[PDB]
Amino acid sequence: SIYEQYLQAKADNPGKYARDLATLMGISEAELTHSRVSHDAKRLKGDARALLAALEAVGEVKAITRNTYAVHEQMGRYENQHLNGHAGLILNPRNLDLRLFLNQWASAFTLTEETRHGVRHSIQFFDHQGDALHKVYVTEQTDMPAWEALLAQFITTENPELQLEPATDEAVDAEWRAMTDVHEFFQLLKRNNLTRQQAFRAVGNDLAYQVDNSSLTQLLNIAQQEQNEIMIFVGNRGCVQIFTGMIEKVTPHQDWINVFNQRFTLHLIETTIAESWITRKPTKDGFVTSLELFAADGTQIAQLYGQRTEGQPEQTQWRDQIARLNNK
Ligand code: HEM
Repeated sequence: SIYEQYLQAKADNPGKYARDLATLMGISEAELTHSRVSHDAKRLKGDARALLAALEAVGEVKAITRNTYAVHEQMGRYENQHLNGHAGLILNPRNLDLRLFLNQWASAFTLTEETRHGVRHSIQFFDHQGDALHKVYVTEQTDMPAWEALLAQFITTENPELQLEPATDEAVDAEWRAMTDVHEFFQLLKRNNLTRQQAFRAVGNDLAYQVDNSSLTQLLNIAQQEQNEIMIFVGNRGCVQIFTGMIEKVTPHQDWINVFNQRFTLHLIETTIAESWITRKPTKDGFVTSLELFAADGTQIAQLYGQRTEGQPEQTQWRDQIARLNNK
């Protein structure tokens, strides 16, 4: 059925990934994946936490989190998990470091597909809107018997239909200044019913200011030359993946900017950066500064920070690097 369209669409669009085909087909990626069940996909029990916890057993994998404009690929292990809440963590600085908003995790599937590049095995998680949250791919280092055993436990014969779904500047400013830690920002936005960009515009320019759209490239190239550790956050509504480390290679390619490290890859569509902001948020160890990028539709494409550990102030080198960017 819809599977038949997918096959045709795929035939007709070889350089497009599932996410792109789904859009072409007028449907969510989750709905597309649901249609592939019995063909090259199987439905898994929709228990994010159980699946996540179980992944600790498989060892090395390739984790992918993305939004429309950026893709973050990290090699690592689902260890050091802390999921007893809506805000979950997989805490591995410099390796697989995830921040999870578990209330957004709706469905899960497993695929074994033939691609233009070979056979890939994965587990894919989708949100309530049917968008991809997170993907886990098998690698040469994955513990296969453990992966196979996890699937045996989580695969379900049933494939139920998916239940998809759809004031003052001065005060905002004072609330932002009153924060004691960055993590309080989400509640800040929630209580004033604001988007990140809307809050940025409301507050003082010392707290949030615009820089040129070329700022990302400038920053990545500066970090690559200086070899200071930085952090790159790429996320979506239910998941944020964080790279921490030195930038080994940055390479632009047409509309893209890429970071190629041994165990991390960033693919970002530079040309979609519509607004670039520098923001500063308070913490017990002082202010922390980040570069935040947004697409025309308001999507946060990515965000950068300098490496930091609790009880240490913001990196000086980072602060100096940000200082070299051009306003406007
Ligand atoms: C408790 C262990 C955690 C550690 C050690 C940690 C570490 C960090 C660090 C170093 C930063 C950069 C800002 C700074 O230097 O302070 C940051 C920001 C951030 N964290 Fe955490 N984090 C933790 C928990 C969480 C959790 C549970 C979530 C969500 C589930 C989360 C989501 C984020 C987000 C989205 C940012 C960017 C903040 C912004 O500027 O909007 N973190 N974290």
